[PDB]
Amino acid sequence: AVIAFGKFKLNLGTREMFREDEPMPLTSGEFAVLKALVSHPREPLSRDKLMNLARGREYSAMERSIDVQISRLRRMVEEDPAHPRYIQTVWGLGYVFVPD
Repeated sequence: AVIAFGKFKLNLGTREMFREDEPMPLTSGEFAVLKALVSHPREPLSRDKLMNLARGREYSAMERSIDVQISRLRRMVEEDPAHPRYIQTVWGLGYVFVPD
């Protein structure tokens, strides 16, 4: 129901997210990208696959370029974006959500 990783708790249904229980906002583009990643734990997703999975009934997949959304999301959930733990890169493939 609520995805939990690190100090985060994410509710895919309501789009509510918390950092150590303090409410944090997810723009449509961040949410669309985070949801795709989080709902496919350990499945590396190409940028194309991400873009396709991010599409919703609202303006989201077209908000920003995948890499930038990824960069933005890493700034929000990683202790060190340069060495991400949750939103990782799979060389020659794309990106992957690693749970825990």
